[PDB]
Amino acid sequence: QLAMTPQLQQAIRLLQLSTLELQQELQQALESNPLLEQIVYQGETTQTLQDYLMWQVELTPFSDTDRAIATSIVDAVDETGYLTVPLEDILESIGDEEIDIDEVEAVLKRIQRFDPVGVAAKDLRDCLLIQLSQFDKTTPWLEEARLIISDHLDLLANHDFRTLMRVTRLKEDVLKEAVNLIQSLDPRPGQSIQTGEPEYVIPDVLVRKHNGHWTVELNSDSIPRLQINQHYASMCNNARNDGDSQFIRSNLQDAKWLIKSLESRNDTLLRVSRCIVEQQQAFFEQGEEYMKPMVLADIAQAVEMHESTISRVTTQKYLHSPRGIFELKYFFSSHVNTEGGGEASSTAIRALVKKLIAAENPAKPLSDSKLTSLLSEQGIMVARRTVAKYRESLSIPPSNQRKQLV
Amino acid sequence: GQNMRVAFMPWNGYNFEDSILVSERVVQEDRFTTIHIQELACVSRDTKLGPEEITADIPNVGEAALSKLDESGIVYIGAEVTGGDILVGKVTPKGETQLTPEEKLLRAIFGEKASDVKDSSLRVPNGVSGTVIDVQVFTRDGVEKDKRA
Amino acid sequence: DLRPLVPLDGGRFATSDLNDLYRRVINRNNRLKRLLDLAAPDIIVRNEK
Amino acid sequence: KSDDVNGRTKMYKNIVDGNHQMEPGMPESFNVLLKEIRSLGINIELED
Amino acid sequence: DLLKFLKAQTKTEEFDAIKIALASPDMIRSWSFGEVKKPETINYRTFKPERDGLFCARIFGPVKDYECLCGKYKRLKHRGVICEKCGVEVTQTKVRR
DNA sequence: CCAGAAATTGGCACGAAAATTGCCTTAAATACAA
DNA sequence: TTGTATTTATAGCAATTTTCGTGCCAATTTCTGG
Ligand SMILES: [Zn+2]
Repeated sequence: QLAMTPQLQQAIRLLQLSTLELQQELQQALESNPLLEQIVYQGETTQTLQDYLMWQVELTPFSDTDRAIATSIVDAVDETGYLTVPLEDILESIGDEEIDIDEVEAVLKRIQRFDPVGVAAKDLRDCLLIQLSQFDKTTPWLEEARLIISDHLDLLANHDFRTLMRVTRLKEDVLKEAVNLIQSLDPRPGQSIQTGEPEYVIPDVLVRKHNGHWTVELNSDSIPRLQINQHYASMCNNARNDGDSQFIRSNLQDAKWLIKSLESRNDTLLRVSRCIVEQQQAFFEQGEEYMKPMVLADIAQAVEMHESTISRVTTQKYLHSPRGIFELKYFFSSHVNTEGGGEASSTAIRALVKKLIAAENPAKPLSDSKLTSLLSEQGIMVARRTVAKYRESLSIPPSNQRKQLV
Repeated sequence: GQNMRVAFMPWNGYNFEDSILVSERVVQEDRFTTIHIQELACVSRDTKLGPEEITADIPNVGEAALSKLDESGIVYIGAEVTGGDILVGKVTPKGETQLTPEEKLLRAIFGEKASDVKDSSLRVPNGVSGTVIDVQVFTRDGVEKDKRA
Repeated sequence: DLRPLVPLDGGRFATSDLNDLYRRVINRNNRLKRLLDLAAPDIIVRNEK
Repeated sequence: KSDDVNGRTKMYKNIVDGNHQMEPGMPESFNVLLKEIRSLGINIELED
Repeated sequence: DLLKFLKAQTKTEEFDAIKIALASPDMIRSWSFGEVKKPETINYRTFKPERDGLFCARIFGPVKDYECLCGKYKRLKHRGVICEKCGVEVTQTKVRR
């Protein structure tokens, strides 16, 4: 019953475009239609980690070959201060056949003692050893920490704390102090010099709370619009040639259709946003843990549209709320059952799991079975495997990898 | 101004061409001591990788540098500060959803809080000193207030 | 690098004067190219030129 | 002292090493001026 | 040879006179490294320069030292290499001046 | 102290639900000529 | 008076692909009692 004319397909395709893509398409269509239109600083030089390293290199008594090797080494240093390439790549980049790996090793060791100490380290173990080598021998637990870092670091990252006792032949009193001394170091020596700027996004729709009720409105700073060029439209009448009149009429028709399509897209987006805000009202008042498990079919029934239209509209569009900026698809989620009769959204379950894990006993972290048992007191009835999946999504290590020395 | 006992005479060239000679008692009595007040501002905004947080947990800095901050990450009233001291502690989130084995090792050894977080705290500019006499907090409506507010 | 952008607080990049002039010239040139390719009436191409 | 990028670094390195000598070089503002004049459709260049 | 490569980028141009004249269209084309076709400057989504824009990296040079735009080549061992995907030379970022 | 038992973890599998994507030139309102 | 050409209005259906929670079970870690 729906006739797919090549322009209805163009109107439908306009729904799923973000603001930037829509602006680019509007510009592209604007440069082809004459009747469409749209309604000293220099800066400062900032010093980064590599600039500091090269400044220290230039003031170090290196030879020409050593200076070239140092330049190659400093080139392959990331923001965190770690060497991103093997020394074989540096040797190849030197391009001279008279230099062995030993000279590169010596130059790298000289560079690793620059400021900050531990920069240009091969890995975490090397950085920790470099940092520990600068401590005076009077440190109470220098030797135990050095042994643990040098020999047994994988089982320290596995939070064993029992096999470590057997291999190192220590006790809890000394092992805890050694672990604290290890944790007192700097995992990222290269972050002392920080450079950059956070990146922001421009929301498409703004929701506020006025006069006790939530108001949703399109963001006027980014809403796209076009306009009819009246100068060329005044020439639509006869201009001593029929072809000019036909051209003007066709271009005016296309421009008017495009303006209508843009207005319809904006209206549809506004209505969908209003429906979404009305459906999820507890979230904007009390944050997460109160999300409702709504789907596309829930929104598609309150606006008398189809599920495909709702799916297309909610793609890559952002909503700004007193809580933050969201993707307008973050409000759609799956659900689990409820003992009292109902549904619980997966976002609320993830928030509850995060809150429960964040307030557990460090000596005995909760397992997935314990989390399931705790959740089965509020009437959620979520499976252990689902809890494990949620925890993995939250990027939280398992129970045996969260215990401390207490 | 102030009433000063003054004599009109040359004194060894120390009043040559509009120069003024001042006794030490004027300095000792603090007759020309003045009070100057300066204001500093720290703004926490909303980014794409989550919002910026004003907090006391700056992972890279040491324990001493956070000694003059309260539980909310704000300097105490009456603290003596100098150049480089932290006034308000703020962290800017950095977000990546992929964990390399090196990043997993770092998270396991030093905790996940140190990762995916930057430092953007407010600090006293070099050559500036004084005493913290007033702190004011402005919060957007709908945002939870901290203890200081 | 001789005509840099203005990076300010809030992520705004704005624009410079030379960049604005170049953008206007490029937009006019592209519109003129498209109109010449489409064989538009002379009354419009003269105004575009 | 002002706008010779290599000259500043070389002078600083020589001063730290106790050698009070300089390699003058070319100011960068002159290159900026040359580029700006070339952007006006005028061919200005150094020769020999 | 990296030593000669590093020594050849700090050389001083030798001259004794300044010449001025009119610019031919062929001279202007020989000056350029590419043609600007679009009025975009920054993508505003990846915060990287848009292709064929006023800040394009294929025309004016890399935005980072010895790195192409997509990231296939990243270090000094690939200096002078033109990436086949993005067309950005692997060289210093000062060539944009 | 040892070792078996008990508990924990996550890759793979499964059916249903949910989300995504291609479609190709129609019918009805309305102004105007005969 | 009406038959006919010109302008609006038309953003759903129906396959097809992806994600969901959750069970199965082998591998790995912790525990207990002789
Ligand atoms: Zn590339």
